[PDB]
Amino acid sequence: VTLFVALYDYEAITEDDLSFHKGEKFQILNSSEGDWWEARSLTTGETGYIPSNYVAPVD
Repeated sequence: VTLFVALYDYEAITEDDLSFHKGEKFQILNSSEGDWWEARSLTTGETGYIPSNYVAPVD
């Protein structure tokens, strides 16, 4: 799949969110018309929701 990269730091708002650091990489697990996607971090291996505007596709 296409991997994604964090444009900014994100501190979890909800208990289901993934926290992450700028530059962190992600597999995107689910991505709807959400403001929120669900992803898994490649640095911590943690899973949870992220803001879809905080990430960009890696190429």
